Amino acid sequence: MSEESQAFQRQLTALIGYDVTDVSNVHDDELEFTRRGLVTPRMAEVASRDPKLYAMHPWVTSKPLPEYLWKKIANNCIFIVIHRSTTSQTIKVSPDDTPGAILQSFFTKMAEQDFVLRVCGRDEYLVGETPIKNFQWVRHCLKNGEEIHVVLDTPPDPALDEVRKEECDRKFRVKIRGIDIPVLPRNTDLTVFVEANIQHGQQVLCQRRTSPKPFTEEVLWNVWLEFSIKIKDLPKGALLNLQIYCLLYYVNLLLIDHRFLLRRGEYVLHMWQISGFNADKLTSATNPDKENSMSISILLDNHPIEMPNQLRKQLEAIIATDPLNPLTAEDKELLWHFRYESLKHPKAYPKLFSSVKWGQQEIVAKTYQLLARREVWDQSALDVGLTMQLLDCNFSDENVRAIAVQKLESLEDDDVLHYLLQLVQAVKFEPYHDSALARFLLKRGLRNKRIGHFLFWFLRSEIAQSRHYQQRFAVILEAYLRGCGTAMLHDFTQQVQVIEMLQKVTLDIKSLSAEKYDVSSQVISQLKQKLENLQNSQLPESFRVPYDPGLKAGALAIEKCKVMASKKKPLWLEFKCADPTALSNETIGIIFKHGDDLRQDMLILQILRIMESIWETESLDLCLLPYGCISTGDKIGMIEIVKDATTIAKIQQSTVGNTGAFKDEVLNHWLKEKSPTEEKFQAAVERFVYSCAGYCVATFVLGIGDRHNDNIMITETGNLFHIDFGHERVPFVLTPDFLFVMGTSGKKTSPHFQKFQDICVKAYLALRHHTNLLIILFSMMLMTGMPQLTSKEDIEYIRDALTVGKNEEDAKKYFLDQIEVCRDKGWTVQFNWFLHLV
Ligand SMILES: CC(=O)Nc1ccc2c(c1)OCCc1cc(C(=O)N(C)c3ccccc3Cl)sc1-2
Repeated sequence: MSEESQAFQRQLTALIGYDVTDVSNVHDDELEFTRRGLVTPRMAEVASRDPKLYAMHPWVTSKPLPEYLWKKIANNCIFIVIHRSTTSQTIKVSPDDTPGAILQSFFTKMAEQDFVLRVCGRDEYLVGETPIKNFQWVRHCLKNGEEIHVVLDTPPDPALDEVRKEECDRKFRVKIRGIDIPVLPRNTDLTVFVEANIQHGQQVLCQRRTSPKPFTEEVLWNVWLEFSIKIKDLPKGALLNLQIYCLLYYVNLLLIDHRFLLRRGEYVLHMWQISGFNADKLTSATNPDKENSMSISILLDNHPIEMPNQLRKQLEAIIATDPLNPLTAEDKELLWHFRYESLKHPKAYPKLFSSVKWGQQEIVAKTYQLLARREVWDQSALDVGLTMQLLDCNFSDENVRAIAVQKLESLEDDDVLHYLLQLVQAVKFEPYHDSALARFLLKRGLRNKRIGHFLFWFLRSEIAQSRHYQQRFAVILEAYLRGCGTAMLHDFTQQVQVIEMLQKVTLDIKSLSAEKYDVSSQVISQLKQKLENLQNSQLPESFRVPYDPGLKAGALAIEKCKVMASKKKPLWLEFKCADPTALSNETIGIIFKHGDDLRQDMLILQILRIMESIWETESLDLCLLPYGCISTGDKIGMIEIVKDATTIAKIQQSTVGNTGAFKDEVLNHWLKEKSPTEEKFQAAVERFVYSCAGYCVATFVLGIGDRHNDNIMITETGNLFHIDFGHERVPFVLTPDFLFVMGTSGKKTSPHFQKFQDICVKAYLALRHHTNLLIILFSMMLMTGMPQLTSKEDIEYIRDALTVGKNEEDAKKYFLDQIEVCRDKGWTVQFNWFLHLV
């Protein structure tokens, strides 16, 4: 192994944020085994991909152009403006024309083909045999009444993507020797015992406890715990979960390893402490802090492997229930007995597999037999909600999860991007490091630069702040980095250097000030100085914007930089675009913040993006504005600065605003004053109506509707939008001023208001057609992103919000009433936010 390669592993370690060659925290070889196992999948995808399309990563879709976008094209023509150094002729185009085709209606239309079309000021290319209406940039330009500006240039050299070459029927039992913790001191000396559970898909097959003993820094039971389950009956993927009750600490050990061998021998496991139901409780990793943590020693000495009319009605009823409906023992017995009928309803699959007795070898075998004749499933139309249901904490069986991944195989790149964060979060529910899901993400990321970019940041986000999963995600990220190509690698290196520098600055400045005071010139002077120093050497000529990889940021515009006045003291940075072909002088705004887990915001924003695509599948545009947000490290990251935007509170505050008085007409005035004409003003009011509806609906369903005015913004162009998603009542925010813009006051009516209620209802029922998708996303969001959330009651909110079980009439009713409540409450809740502080 050349000294060069060691230097390389060193480089990867600095991009990843973890050393995957570190063996300090392992009790076996699963991780190393996996690093090797992933070599094959990587090399296969790298060698399979087309160098040209890979270099230009065109962003395309197979979905049809929505109705609301055809409206802007009634002439069946689209104008593309090509530029190549001075003047620029604007080619008339047909929504069906191909990039190579408009190149024909050009050269000859003018009068050597080794050239390509690139969006101006972006690393974005319109290539491949795809209709121009199928390009995301084209649809983005239409939805925004913007012109499509392109530049003629030379295709990127695929050479630049070169990848470096690589080179017994007995019952199961376990002995609990004892537990050891360096220092126990809490308050009153209590007693302690160990609870050992055998689980599979978060289902306890068998449970045993030790006798209670006095809780001292070392407790020695030396006791055998014999379980009712036979060794032969242990399903692969089953965990021996060990817990300390006083619940203080937990830890897990996979009973059967990555080689199909029964675990055996002595183990001293460092446990995780509960912070006084969630994915962290399922980890096979042990606490990396060996110095201050509880440990438990154990010994293992135990290689393997026609329906009557009315009953059919019961079965179908069971199948129609929602993902969260509990399955009764009767239900499970039915689903199982009628196994073969059940297998004819893809939607029954999750309910059916939750009906399997996983602690019985014979039954599991019958199950694989069931999966053998999978014809109905394989030919079923892809249902993302259904596929995700089989990837959650409820299924630990490799094969069951594999058919889910099989269905994902059929997703187009545009959809993978929509679900990526949730798939990645779903890797936490995998019992082994090497899994079909992990390999699928690897594969899709290496196949496409955009998915790879995001995959990188999403993995890095978790590696930096999750002790429970950093090891696994690190192995996966490394596998990806070893295949993305030198170009991407150089880019990631730049992005990481930049954010690392800015992290230093952010922290230092937060120190030079109190917690809550204000922002003085001492602190601002210090900022501009520190930045001035970086601009010289430290901060690279350019770098890709992490939440918008097609955008290249150049030098900082130091005169415009500053520290924002908020509890936390985040930086307000602005950069020049490093692309001369850019169509404007507008800088690139980025907010840098330390002290908050931006992962929750990423999660919400991403679900918001999903809600948009769902509404798109229905021909609806609610004008949401899910700005870029990326967790880059522990409690720190970057956020996109939406241009020409203010807080609804700030609009209020600039006018008197003593103690938080509130006037209904302020908003309308602000909008009228920022509009150059009445035309632009009407457009602003309309957009406000649409965006208000979208955020009201989205926010009610996700159960985040009750927000303070300071957490909601609006663009000068009328787009309302929510922010700061980090962790008496009202369902959402629709205050009298919003109402005022709608032409109503004092519980009255109006054309825009009526239009609003219509949009809300259309939006709401449009989501109910996706009820399962939303429910499964909501619960995965809770399990992998929040603290220890009740696997029932917290999650049940969404079932109620989507009013599952009701017909259309009762739903509309429920929401309209919801709209009335905000009205009756007026300014009440908003007003309350100020007093709680006094
Ligand atoms: C002129 C103008 O005020 N521009 C401006 C200010 C703030 C934002 C913005 C534009 O757009 C990007 C969307 C956004 C999201 C934010 C957020 O999540 N949090 C949590 C937050 C809240 C307050 C302060 C800082 C932050 Cl990061 S802040 C913010």
